[PDB]
Amino acid sequence: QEDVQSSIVDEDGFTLVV
Amino acid sequence: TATESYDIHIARETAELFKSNIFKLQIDELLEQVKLKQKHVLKV
Amino acid sequence: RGFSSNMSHSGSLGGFGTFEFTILMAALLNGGGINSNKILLHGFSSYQLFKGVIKYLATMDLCHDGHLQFHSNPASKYIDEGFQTPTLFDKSTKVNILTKMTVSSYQILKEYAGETLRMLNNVVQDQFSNIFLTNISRFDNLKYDLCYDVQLPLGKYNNLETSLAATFGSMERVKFITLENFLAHKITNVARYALGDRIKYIQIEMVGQKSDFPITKRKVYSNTGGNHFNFDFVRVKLIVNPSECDKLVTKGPAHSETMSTEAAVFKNFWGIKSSLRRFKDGSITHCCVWSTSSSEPIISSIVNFALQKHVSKKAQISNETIKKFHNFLPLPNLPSSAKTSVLNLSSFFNLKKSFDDLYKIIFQMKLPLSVKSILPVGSAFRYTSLCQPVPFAYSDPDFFQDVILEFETSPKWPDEITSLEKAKTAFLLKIQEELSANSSTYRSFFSRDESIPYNLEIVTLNILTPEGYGFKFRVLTERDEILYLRA
Amino acid sequence: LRVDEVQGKNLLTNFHGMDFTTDKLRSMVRKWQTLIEANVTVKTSDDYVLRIFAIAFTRKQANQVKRHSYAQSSHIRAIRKVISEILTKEVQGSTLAQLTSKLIPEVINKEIENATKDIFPLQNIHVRKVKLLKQPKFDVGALMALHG
Amino acid sequence: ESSFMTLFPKYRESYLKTIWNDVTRALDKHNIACVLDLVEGSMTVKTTRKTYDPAIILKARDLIKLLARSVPFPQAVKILQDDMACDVIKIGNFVTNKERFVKRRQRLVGPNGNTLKALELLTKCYILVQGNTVSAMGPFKGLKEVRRVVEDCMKNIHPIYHIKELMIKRELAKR
Amino acid sequence: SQVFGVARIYASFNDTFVHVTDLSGKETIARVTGGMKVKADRDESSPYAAMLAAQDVAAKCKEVGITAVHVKIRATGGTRTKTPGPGGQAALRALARSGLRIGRIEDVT
RNA sequence: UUAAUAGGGACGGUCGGGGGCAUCAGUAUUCAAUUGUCAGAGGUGAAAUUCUUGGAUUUAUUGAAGACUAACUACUGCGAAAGCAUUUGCCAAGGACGUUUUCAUUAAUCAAGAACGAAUAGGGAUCGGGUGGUGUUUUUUUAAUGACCCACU
Repeated sequence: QEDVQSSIVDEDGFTLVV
Repeated sequence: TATESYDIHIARETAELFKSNIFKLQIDELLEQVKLKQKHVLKV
Repeated sequence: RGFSSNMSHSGSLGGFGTFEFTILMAALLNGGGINSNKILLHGFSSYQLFKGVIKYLATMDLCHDGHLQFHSNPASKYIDEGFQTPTLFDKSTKVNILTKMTVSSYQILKEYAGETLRMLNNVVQDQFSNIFLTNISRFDNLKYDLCYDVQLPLGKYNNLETSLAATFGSMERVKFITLENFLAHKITNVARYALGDRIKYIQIEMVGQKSDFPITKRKVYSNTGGNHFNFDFVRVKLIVNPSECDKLVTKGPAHSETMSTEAAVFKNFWGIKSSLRRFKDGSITHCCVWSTSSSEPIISSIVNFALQKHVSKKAQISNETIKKFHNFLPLPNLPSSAKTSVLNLSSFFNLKKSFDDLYKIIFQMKLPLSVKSILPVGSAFRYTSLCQPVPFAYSDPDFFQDVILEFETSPKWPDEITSLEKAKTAFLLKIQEELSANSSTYRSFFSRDESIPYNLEIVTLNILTPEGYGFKFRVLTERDEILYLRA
Repeated sequence: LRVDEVQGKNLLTNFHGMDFTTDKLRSMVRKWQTLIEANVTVKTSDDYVLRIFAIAFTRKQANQVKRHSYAQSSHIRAIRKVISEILTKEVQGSTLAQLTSKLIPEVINKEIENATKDIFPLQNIHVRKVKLLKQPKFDVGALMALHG
Repeated sequence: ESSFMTLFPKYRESYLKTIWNDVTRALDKHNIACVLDLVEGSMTVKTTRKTYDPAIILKARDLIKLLARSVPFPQAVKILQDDMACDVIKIGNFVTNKERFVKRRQRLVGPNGNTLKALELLTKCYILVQGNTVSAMGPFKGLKEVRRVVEDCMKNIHPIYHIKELMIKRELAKR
Repeated sequence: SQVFGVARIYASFNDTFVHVTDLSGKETIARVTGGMKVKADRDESSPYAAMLAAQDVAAKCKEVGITAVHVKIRATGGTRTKTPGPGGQAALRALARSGLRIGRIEDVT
């Protein structure tokens, strides 16, 4: 649970910015 | 007065200038299509 | 539009041509208003002048509610009194210009004047090819709604007192000079009083009429159509009112103590079809009660009885084409379906009533997620199902109607499409548990939906009512488009 | 209710407006809380124009220590705004036959609650009033769709 | 059928918590239903199917409105009688200044509650001023006089014309 | 089961008003008020005269055919005394004792 | 030569029934019209004044007007006071808090004169801000704003 999915969707936002 | 009907005329020309111009070019093209030639007129 | 200066009183479409157009606009350049104000100016463009003519023809009546006064030798003055005839009256020459026009030709001319005026008021789409480059009078089946083929074998003149139901004596030769003028006027009156508000407009056509004949003859001689008069047959062309055409009861005068004039014209006009009825509001009226048909409208029967009663016993009215177009409709397995009119949608209404009986029961069930919407998107809800909805006829593919189902906006919807559609599935399992729990008259099961590519987990809820109809339920959420555009 | 078309001791009627009791709006306004109201005017599918109302009251929670628990007056600028788009997405589609049917189980009030929860939750919220002003035309034929 | 309900502040809460039994005793004499909500802080009276005369629920409304503004209960139970008329006077919407509101409230009650009690002798009424309200029970013309004097006291009209005026009117009725 | 209307008692000061109307409300029936049946000008809102006028209104009600009714009580309100009169109870008591039917009444102050 | 718990200035998230301008909702009152209806209606301690069968009162409908934001509304918040409570938008402005930003005593108090106005140190509560959280909740939605509560200032 949470922390890992927040890391993955954190990487998804990393793809959202650039 | 003349200024009031002048404003009505300019406002109405503003209201119909679009289809007046495009429909006017349609008038030029269609009257270019349906025009009689003069040599047939002298012929009759 | 087939409009010309030719005599429309002979059963043609005309009376108003280019010459009457130029007299009309030339009269508009010398007034035209009610208080003799000028409608058109000499400094206008041809769109402004022509638009003023179409606006005058669309807005100002010259037949019933007014006429136009003008001077050929002084301002044009519109008068609000009509002579029950298309009236365009010169004072200098005392000539009514529109004498060649009939009443229906002027009402149809005003109708095309209003259609054309609305097309000139369109500022989005182009109507140039519509107004000036489209032929509507090439085919009457496109121009008109109905066309009745009327055969009239009238023979000679001395046969007319035996073949015409009316009397063509001296006075009809005085006012109505020919046979075809009193014929078109008479059939126009019988058909106009016969239908009334079931239609909107009508033209009567003498098919096969001629205006040319050689120098070796005195007049046009003919023998075709069973008579020696200048037509083959008579076509009845009809512009149909959609709101009042297929009603069961042709309305007549109200029944009172003393018989009025209109009740004598009514009962004289219908005879055995003239009757009395208490309406729904309790009014006792003279009327006519008819029967609808899925093969033909009532209008053919009214024109048939009116022309075979009041014009000629030898008339042969035929329109089998519209009978074919009604007959190629798939006749649904319903009681009195053959005696059901084409505009009736009562089976769709019964599916709507059974759907609302379903809607009240399902829409008030208790759930962990409250239903946002139960929205029908079926073809039978937009009345386009190719087969009309028959109870218990499940073999048709338009039987199960699709219904959109929406729950409350809640974060209980997962972030993966298979578990999302399986959550919709388990929600439909709770719906089926309540439905089979307490509404066992409604039958139900589950099916797959694989018409959407690569989403094999869509499960539709199929419900069969004791009214004999079936629905498939599908669920739409707000997480859907996020996952699809996400994908 | 609004009276439209009769047939011989058989008179249909149309919706005219939603009303609320006296006592309860005199009852629901408690001391030491925050009163929030809203309205908008909008055109529907057929061009019925209605001014809807919306009233909103704040609740207290479990284990609250203080006695008042008001809002912060910038939440209220947000919550009045948040409600406003929820009102417009509901309306202008599939009029009173479905719209009044949405009003009866107060699904829309729960939809308000589904969005308001991220700011400050609330209590009883109702719409409490609706009115009609701009019905276009009679339309007896579509009025007979509700009739059987 | 009919459901009348009102609220209460939380300092009255313990008192009504102690006497709600006698509330539903004087209330059960008239065959009415009632519930007490703690988390709302409300009292709700509702009619039963076994009621004799329904109109008393209006009185019951006033009665729980009497408990809405902290009226003592043996004084409050007079409203169920026939010859009783009551009045809650809301005095909030007159002055924006809280200072002048204290000036006119303290001016109304007078020093030591004398002048207020004077009204309770001049109108022969029970008057219990609760914050932004003024409680009045008793005769009907007495309620006309109390509402007249209070609604003239929230303005700049000095009440000595009312004490002296009803002082005249009491002695003229003696004669 | 019954025919229904609204009675709409307007209990004001110095007189109390009643007018039993139809369910639409625009059509009134048998209005006659309390001050009519007394000539003293002081007891126009008394409960004793309120019982007399409401008995007469209940008399003319069943004489037409109306058998059941609701009521909407109404004090003066607005900027006024906001409180129902004495005979507003006595109007409601006299018609209920007459034998009419009552259900779900409300306030329109 | 420092950068005062002297003063002043800058920025950030803000805060306010703070001001100026604009827009809008609500019912009430009065008046006019239409409908049902038809001898009384206002008023006082009663008297008296007032209205009325061209129908008074009331009912239901519509328009108009000016006025205001009823419960919540507090020993709360703002303004130097005079004063400031409908939605929404614009326009500057203000303080506090935060700050490892800037000048450097530029300061404090007051006749004359100006404008506006009739003319000692704890206890508890609460407002605004900030910070910490072996904290909760909204979270079957990945996250996360927000509220809540403990503690500090």
